[PDB]
Amino acid sequence: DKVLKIQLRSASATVPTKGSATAAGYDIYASQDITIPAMGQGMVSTDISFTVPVGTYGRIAPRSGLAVKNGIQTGAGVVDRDYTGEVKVVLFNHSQRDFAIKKGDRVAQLILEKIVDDAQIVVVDSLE
Amino acid sequence: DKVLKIQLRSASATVPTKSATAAGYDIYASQDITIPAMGQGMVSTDISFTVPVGTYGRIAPRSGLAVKNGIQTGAGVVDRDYTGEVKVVLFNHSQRDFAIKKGDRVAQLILEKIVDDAQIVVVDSLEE
Amino acid sequence: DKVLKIQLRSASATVPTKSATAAGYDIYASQDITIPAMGQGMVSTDISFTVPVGTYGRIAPRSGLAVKNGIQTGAGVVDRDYTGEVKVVLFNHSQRDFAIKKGDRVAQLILEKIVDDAQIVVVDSL
Ligand SMILES: [Cl-]
Ligand SMILES: [Cl-]
Ligand code: NA
Ligand code: NA
Repeated sequence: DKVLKIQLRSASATVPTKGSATAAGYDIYASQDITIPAMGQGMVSTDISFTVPVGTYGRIAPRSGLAVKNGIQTGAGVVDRDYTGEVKVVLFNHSQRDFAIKKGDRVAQLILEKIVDDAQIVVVDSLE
Repeated sequence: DKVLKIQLRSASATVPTKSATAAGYDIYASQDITIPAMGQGMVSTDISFTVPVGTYGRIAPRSGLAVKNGIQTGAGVVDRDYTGEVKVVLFNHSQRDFAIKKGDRVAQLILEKIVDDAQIVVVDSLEE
Repeated sequence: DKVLKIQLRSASATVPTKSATAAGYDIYASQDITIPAMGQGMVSTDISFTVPVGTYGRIAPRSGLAVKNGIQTGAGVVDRDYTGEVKVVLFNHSQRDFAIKKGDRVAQLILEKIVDDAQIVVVDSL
């Protein structure tokens, strides 16, 4: 009903952690150093895979401090429950300053967003 | 009641499609458009829809376009009572204009579960 | 009955507003601020809130501002346990500075349902 499975794909990967007991997400960590160019984008390696619980998808959502201080926003971010490859992190840098990331830094958070994933499509002439 | 209602405004629209376990339904451009490099545009879809009770319709980014073309969705909160055309706002963070053709996939629709009837109460102290 | 508890930290603050089938609650600036072209800024709201059990508060964009001002919301993950002032991170992707006056609607709060009590298992194979 709600188990979060992690595959650690190299020794460089870190298991996602909660920052508080009641935090929405799990911190996601870089497994390789990378720079996110100013007004640019990059893709951060994590060397992890996961299966989110039934009735969810995994949202790769931004860390607030990196937003406020470094101009960091996450891109992409919809991890399907069926998805089984390495979860990498798209970052946009909306600042004037390159953003240096080291192996071991928290770069994003994972939120298990509850969804309706079994809707019946009904095509209709008009809406209410 | 977990029915997604779809209204097609043109033979140029495509009914959204979903993998039974994917989080999202594909959203297709109904008309050509280029998103300028370091800029934005609004993609026509010629569809309207009503999401299931208990959700809203989140217009979320396609992962491929994020990585390949620096494309992020903007706006993207579709209320359950919205009956107009769902137009897709796209930011292009890359250095290349992103050319979109009719029938191209440009976003995905996630039926996000929400609390949409919380009572708003004003209190002295959250801490209490 | 589920409850969103709001604290008005000053007389400049506005209780958020929500139609019954709308997804979000409007969030208002409590102070003037300009968001620079191709830049970002932090909007003061002078409110704090506690979202219902099973949710976090997502600070999400207004659609009309996205379209006409290039405004995207940044950060926006407000944990249920957060009791500080909720400031709104705005990215301006347009070539015009965006002017915000106290009392302007700048964002929306959605009470996103989530699994906040999942247990991590580690596997060789997904
Ligand atoms: Cl800067
Ligand atoms: Cl580029
Ligand atoms: Na579901
Ligand atoms: Na906004």
